[PDB]
Amino acid sequence: GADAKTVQDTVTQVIEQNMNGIDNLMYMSSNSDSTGTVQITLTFESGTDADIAQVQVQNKLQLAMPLLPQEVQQQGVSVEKSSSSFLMVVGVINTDGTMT
Amino acid sequence: ATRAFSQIKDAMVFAFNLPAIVELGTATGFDFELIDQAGLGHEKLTQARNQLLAEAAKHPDMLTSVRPNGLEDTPQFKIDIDQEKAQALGVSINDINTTLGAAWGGSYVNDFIDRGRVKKVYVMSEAKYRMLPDDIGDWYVRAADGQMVPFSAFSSSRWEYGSPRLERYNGLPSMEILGQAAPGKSTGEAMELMEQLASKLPTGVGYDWTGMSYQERLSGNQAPSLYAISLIVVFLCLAALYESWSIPFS
Amino acid sequence: PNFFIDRPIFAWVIAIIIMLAGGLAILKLPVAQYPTIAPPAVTISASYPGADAKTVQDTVTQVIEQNMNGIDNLMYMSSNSDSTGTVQITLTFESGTDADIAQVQVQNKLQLAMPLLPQEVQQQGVSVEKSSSSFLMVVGVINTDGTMTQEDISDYVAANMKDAISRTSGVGDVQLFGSQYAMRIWMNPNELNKFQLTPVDVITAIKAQNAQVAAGQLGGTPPVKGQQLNASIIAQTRLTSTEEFGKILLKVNQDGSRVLLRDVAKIELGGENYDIIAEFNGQPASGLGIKLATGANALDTAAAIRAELAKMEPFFPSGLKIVYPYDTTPFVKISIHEVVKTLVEAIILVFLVMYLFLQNFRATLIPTIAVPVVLLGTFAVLAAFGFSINTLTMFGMVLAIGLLVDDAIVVVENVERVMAEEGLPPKEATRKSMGQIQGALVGIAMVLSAVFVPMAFFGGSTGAIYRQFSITIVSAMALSVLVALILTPALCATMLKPIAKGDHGEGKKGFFGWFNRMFEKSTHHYTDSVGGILRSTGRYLVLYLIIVVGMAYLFVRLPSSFLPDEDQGVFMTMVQLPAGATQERTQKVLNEVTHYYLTKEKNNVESVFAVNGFGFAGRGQNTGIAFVSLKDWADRPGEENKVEAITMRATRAFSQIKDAMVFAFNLPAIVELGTATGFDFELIDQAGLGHEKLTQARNQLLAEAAKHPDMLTSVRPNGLEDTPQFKIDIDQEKAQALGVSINDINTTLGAAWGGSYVNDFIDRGRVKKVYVMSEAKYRMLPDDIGDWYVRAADGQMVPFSAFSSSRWEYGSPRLERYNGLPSMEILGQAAPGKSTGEAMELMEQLASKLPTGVGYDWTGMSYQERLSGNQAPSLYAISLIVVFLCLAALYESWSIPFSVMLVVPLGVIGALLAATFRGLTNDVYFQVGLLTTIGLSAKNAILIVEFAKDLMDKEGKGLIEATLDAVRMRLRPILMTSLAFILGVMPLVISTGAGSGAQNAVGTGVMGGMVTATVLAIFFVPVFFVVVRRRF
Amino acid sequence: GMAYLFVRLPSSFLPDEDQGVFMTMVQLPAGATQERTQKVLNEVTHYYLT
Ligand SMILES: C[C@H](CCC(=O)O)[C@H]1CC[C@H]2[C@@H]3CC[C@@H]4C[C@H](O)CC[C@]4(C)[C@H]3C[C@H](O)[C@]12C
Ligand SMILES: C[C@H](CCC(=O)O)[C@H]1CC[C@H]2[C@@H]3CC[C@@H]4C[C@H](O)CC[C@]4(C)[C@H]3C[C@H](O)[C@]12C
Repeated sequence: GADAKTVQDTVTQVIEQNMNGIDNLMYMSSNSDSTGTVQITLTFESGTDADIAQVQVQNKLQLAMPLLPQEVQQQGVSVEKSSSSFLMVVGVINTDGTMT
Repeated sequence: ATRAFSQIKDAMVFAFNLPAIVELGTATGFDFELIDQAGLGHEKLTQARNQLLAEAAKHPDMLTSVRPNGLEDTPQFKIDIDQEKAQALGVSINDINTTLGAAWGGSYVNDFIDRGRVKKVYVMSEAKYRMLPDDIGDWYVRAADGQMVPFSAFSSSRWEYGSPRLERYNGLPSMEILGQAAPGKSTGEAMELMEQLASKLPTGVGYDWTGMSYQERLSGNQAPSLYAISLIVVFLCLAALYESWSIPFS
Repeated sequence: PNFFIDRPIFAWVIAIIIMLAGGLAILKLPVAQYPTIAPPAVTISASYPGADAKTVQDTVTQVIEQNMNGIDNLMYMSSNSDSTGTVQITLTFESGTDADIAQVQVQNKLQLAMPLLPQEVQQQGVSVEKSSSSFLMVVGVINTDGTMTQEDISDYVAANMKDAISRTSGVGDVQLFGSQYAMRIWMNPNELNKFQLTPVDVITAIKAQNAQVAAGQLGGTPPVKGQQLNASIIAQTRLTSTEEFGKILLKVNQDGSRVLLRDVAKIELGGENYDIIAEFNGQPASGLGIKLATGANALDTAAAIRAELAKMEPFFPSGLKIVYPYDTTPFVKISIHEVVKTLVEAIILVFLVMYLFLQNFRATLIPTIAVPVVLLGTFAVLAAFGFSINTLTMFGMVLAIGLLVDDAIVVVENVERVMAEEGLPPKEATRKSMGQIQGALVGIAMVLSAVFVPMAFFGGSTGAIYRQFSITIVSAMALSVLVALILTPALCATMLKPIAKGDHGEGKKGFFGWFNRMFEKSTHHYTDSVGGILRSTGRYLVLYLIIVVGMAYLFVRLPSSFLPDEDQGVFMTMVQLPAGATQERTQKVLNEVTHYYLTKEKNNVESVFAVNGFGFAGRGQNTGIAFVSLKDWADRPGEENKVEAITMRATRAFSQIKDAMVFAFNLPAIVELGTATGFDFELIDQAGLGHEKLTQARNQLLAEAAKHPDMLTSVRPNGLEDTPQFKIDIDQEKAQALGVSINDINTTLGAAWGGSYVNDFIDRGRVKKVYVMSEAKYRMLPDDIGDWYVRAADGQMVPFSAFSSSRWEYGSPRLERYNGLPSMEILGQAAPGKSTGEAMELMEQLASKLPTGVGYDWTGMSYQERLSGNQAPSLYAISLIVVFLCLAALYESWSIPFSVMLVVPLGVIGALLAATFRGLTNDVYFQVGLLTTIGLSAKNAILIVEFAKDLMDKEGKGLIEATLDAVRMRLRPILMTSLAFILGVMPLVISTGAGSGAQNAVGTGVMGGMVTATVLAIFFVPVFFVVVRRRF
Repeated sequence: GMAYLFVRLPSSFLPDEDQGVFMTMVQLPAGATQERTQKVLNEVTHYYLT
C-alpha cells in the first residue's frame, strides 16, 4: 500500500548503494511505484556469463537484506535472470460458470 | 485502429505492432535520460524536464515526440501527525501509524493454510471506510488509560503533490525520454540536437544515453569500415592466383 | 617451400595477411602490466560499532568460521579481528581457479550464517567481495578556495563520486579515505540526568519521529462501486535537516513545557566515523583507494576512470580539483612504448649490420621485411590463444629477434654465397640454396622450442610469469620458420640483385671495398687456423672442461632473485605507535614524515598523501600510511634519486631519533605479487589453550629464535601487541535490587561510548546513517562513567558507579586465527647466507620446543616451492633431455647430437660473467635470457654441423676436408647474426629510469652470453664434431 | 548511377513482420479508477470484436 516516495527512500536506495564491485556491469534503472513495486534492472555486456551475472547481484542483495523494512523482507524480494518481454500467454476460463 | 480510438477519446491509448524479434526493441528511435548530479531533488527535475521538452518542440524539423516516459505528478493525501498533541492525549505513535497503514494499505500478518498450501492473511479496512478524505475520522485508536481517540483530534490533512513513478539512472535520480528521429535525419543526428539543448538547462541536471539507443549500428558508421576490409581481402586473394597486381581489378 | 619461390605474390598474400592480422591484434588486444598472476583473493568483511575485538571475535568471527565449508578449491582462512570492530576473513583459492564461484560458495555460507550474528552486525551490512590484495590507484581530492573541510570533501566525494565508481565491471573493493556525512546526535548526560532521560529514550524517539511510513490509498483497491478518485496517501517522512532533527519531542515536563532533542544533545551534520583522515601535501584532503577484482585487466579498468569522472567534472561545487598521488598507469603505458622503442632501434640497428656485410639496399630490405611479418604475426597467435600484451611478453619480443634474425640472414647470405661461388641467377640460386638448407631450418624449429616449451609448465606464482616468455617466443619462433620458408626465400627470388660468379667485390668500391678486404682475407686466416686447432684436437678439448668447471663455479656463486625491484615513481611508508596512543599522537608522526619528504627530498618528492588511523596491517588510532609520489623520472638523473637510495636513507633519519616504529619501503615487484620477501609463519592453538597462553608461547619462540642470529633475523610478531582495557563488571544482584533493567544499562553504555546505529535520514536525496553517541567531553577517562544515569522501575535515575566495578586489565586488539583455530602470525627473513628453504626448517623445529597444544604451519608468501634450488633443474633437465631427443633423428647418429649440444656451456660461461661482473642477479628475466642463449648457441653450431654432415654424405668428402668448408662457407652468417643481435640488444643494456631494472637482466644476460657464445663457438664446434665423429 | 541509387535508399535493420499476434496499451489521467479504466478496455475489446 505504501506510496512511491516511501518506497524509493526505504527499499530502492538501500539497494542502489549496497550494489557494487560487479563484473561487466553496464547500467542500472529504477522504476519506483505508488503500488510499492520497485524494479531495478542491471544490464550486462552482450555475450556475458548470464549466470554469475545473475549471481553478483544476489550477493549484494544479501549484504543489503536487513536494511529494508521488516515487511519488505517478509514480503519477499525476487532476483531473476528474466528476459525483457512476453514469451507466450496461457488463457484460462470457465465453461459452466461455476467460478469467478 | 488508432485513428478510431483517439479521434474521439478522453485518455491516451494506441495500438502497435511489437518490434521485430521479441526483446530486440533497439531499433525504433531514441531514448534519453536526465540525471540529478547535484542533489537538487526531484521537484526541480520535473521542472528541468519541462524546459527541455518546451525548447525541443521548438525544432519540429530534426526531432518530434520529445515527451516523458512512464507517468506524471498526481496529487497525494498527506497526513501530518501532531506528535505534541497526540503524545499529550497519551496515544502511542506505534499504534497510530499501524492503524492507518493496516487500514488504508493493508497488512501482511500470518500465513493460513487453505487445502494443503499456505497462502497469506491480509487484514485491511473494509471497502466503504477507505474511499475519501473525511473517511479518516472514523478511525479510532486505544490510549494509555483505555479510551479511544479520533484521528482528526491528532491529525492535519492537506492536498499536495508527489510522483507515482520516481525513476533513477545509475543510482542518481533521472527522468527518461522517448522521441524519434524526424523523417530526413537519423538518430545519429536527432541524438546530437538533444545532447546540446540539455546544456541549456539549470546547474546540476545532466544528460546520458541508455538502452535501445546507446550503440553505433549498421550503415552510416562502421559497416563501410568492414565492407572496406571485405573488398580489401578479396583483392588480397586474387593477385596471388593471377600473378598480377593489374589483373584482379578485372 | 617452393610454391612461392616461383610465384612471388602467393607469399606476398600470406605475408600481407599475418601483417594485417597482428595489426588487428595490436588493436583488439588488452595491453596489461603482466598476466593474471594472483591466487584468487576473496575477502569477507563485517563491522561491529565501538565494540572491543574479543566481543567481536566471539560474536561475528566464530559464527562465520564454523558455518563456512564444503567449498571448492578452498586453500586456507585468515582472521584479523579489530578493536575497531572490523573483521576480515580471507579465503584464498587455488591459482587459476574460477574466481567467480570462488566468490560465490562463500556467499552461500555467509547466508546460512547471517541471522546468528547480532542485529547490529546484520543491519550494519556484511561485505563479501572478490577483491585484489593491494592498491590499484588513488584519486586525490582537495579544496582550492577553502569553502570546505577535511570531512565535507570526503562527503561530497562519497555521496557524488564513490557511489558510481564501485559499480564498474569488476572493481572489487573501493576504500574511501574518510566518510560520507552522517546525522550525528551528540549526547549530553548533564542534560539527560536533569530531565530524567536515558540514551534508550533518545534512541526510541529517533525510531519514532524520523521515519518513512507505511501508507495506504483513497480510492483503495478494491473499491465499493463507482468512485471518481484514487490517490496515494502520504504520512510521516524521514527528516532532511539538522534543524528538524533538533525538533524531535521527547518528554512533556511537569509544568506543561516541552523537552526537545536540541535540549539534550548538540545536533551536528558530521561523519560516520573519525579515525581515518587524509592529508595531501598537508592540506585537508579526501581520496578514493580503488582496488581490483581478480581476473581484471587494470590498463582497462583505470583507462575507463576517465569513463566516470569524465562525467562528474561539470556538476561540482565551487572549487574542488582532482589530484593524482599514486598511479600505476603512467608507468606501464611508458614501460610499453619504451620496449616498442627498443624494437625499432632493434630494427634500425640491424638495417645496418645487415647492410655493412651485404652492402646493398635492395638486398638488405629482405632480412628487414621479415621482422614486421613475424612480429605482427606473433601479436596474432597471442591474442587468439589465451594471453594479453604485457611486460614479460613484450621482452620475449625483443628476445625473439634472435630466432627470427638467422634463418632470414642465412637464407639471404646463402644466396650471396651461391652467387659468390657457381654463378646461378638469383632464382636458381635460391632453390639451390634452400633445398640445401630446407630440413636444417625445419630442424631448428623443434630443437630450440625444446628448451623453450618446458619452462611454460612452471608452477604457482612463477607459472604464468614463465608461460608468457616460454610461449611468446615459441610463437614468434615457429612463425619465423614458416616465414623464412615461404616469404623470405620468395623475396630472395625477387629483389635480390645478381652477383658475378666468384666475386666478393674485393677492393672494387673505394667506399666499402676497403671494408670487404678486412673480412674476406681475415676469414682466410680464420680457416687456415681452424685447420690448426684440428691438428691439436686434444689441447683445446682440455681448455674446454676447465671452461665447464669454471662455468659451474660461476653458476653457484650468483644469488637467487625472482623479478628485480623497479623504481616506480610511486612508493609508500607506514607509521606505527605504542598502540592505543591517540589519533592525535599519530598526526605528530605523519607531520614529521610529510616534513622530511617536503623538506630535504623536495628535489624529487612530488606529493605525499598521508592517511591517519589506517594501517597496512589493519585499522586503529595508531596506524599510518603515507602514499608518496615522485617527479617524472628524467627529473631524477642518478642513483641517489632512485627509490633504493631515498627509502634507505629515509629510515636512517626517521628512527635514528624517534619514539615509535616507522619505516618506508619500496612496494615489492608487481602489485599483489608480494610472495618473494622472506617468510611467513603461523602458530595455531590446537588444544583450546586460549589466547593468553598463546601470546606466551609466541614469546618463547622469538626468545629462543633470536638465539641464532646466524640462520634467521626479524623473528617478530605481525599486527599488534596486548594493550590494556577498561573493564566494567555489572553487579547484577545490586543493579537488579535497585530495579533498573539490564537491557537499559548495556545500551546506555554501548550507545554512549561506542555509538549506536539507529535510523537512516535522507540528506539532499540520498539516505545516510543516523548516529547517536555521547558528546566528546563526557567519554574520555575512567571517572567519566559516573556521569551516566539510567531510569528505573519506579521512575528515578541511578549512577553507573552505584552498580558497577571498574578495573584495569588487559586484552588483544588484534585476535588472529588461521583455519578456524586461534593463531599468531610471524614475519622474519632468510639470513644473507642461507635461503628460506633453510630459514624455514630452523623454524619448523624450535616450534616443537613449545608447550603442549601449540602448533606450526606455513601460509601465503612462503607456502610454495619456487625457482632454482628445487624444481627448475628438473625441467631444465627435461629441456636438454628433449633437445638431444630432436637432434639424433636429424643426424642419424647418437654420437653426433653431442657435438651441437656441447656448445651449451660456451654461452653460459659468458652470460654468467655479465651477470657476475655487472652487479646483477639470477632471476626470471635472466633465466629467460639464459634459455635464449642456449638456443642461439645450438642454432650457430647446428648449421656448421649440418653442413659438415651434408658435404660428407651428399658430396662424400673426408672428415677434415669438410668441417673446414662448413666452418668457412658459413662463418659469415654467424658473425653477421652475432654482431646484429649484440648490436640489437645493445640498447637495453644501457637505458635508464623507465622499467630498465628488467631491461638489463634481459640485456646483460643475453649480451655477455651471445658474445662468448660465438668467439668460442667458431672454434670448439669443429673440435666437437670431429672428435664426436672419431668415436663412431 | 549506382552510387546515386545507393544513397537514396533508407536505413532499415530487419523489417517488421505480421505475426498474427500483436498488442495495444491503455493510459489514463493517472490515479483515475480501475473502473474508469475498464470502460477503456471495454471500448477497445469492442472495436476488435465489432
Ligand atoms: C513515442 C510515441 C509513444 C508515446 C510515448 O512515448 O509514451 C510513439 C509510438 C509510435 C508513434 C506514432 C507512429 C505513427 C505516426 C508517425 C509519424 O511520423 C509521427 C506521428 C505518429 C502518429 C507517431 C506519434 C508518436 O511518436 C508515437 C505514438
Ligand atoms: C620484517 C621487517 C618488518 C617489521 C615487521 O614485520 O613489522 C623488515 C621490513 C624490511 C627490513 C629491513 C631492511 C633493511 C635491513 C636489511 C638487513 O639485512 C637487516 C636489517 C634491515 C634494517 C631490515 C630490518 C627488518 O627485517 C625490516 C624492517
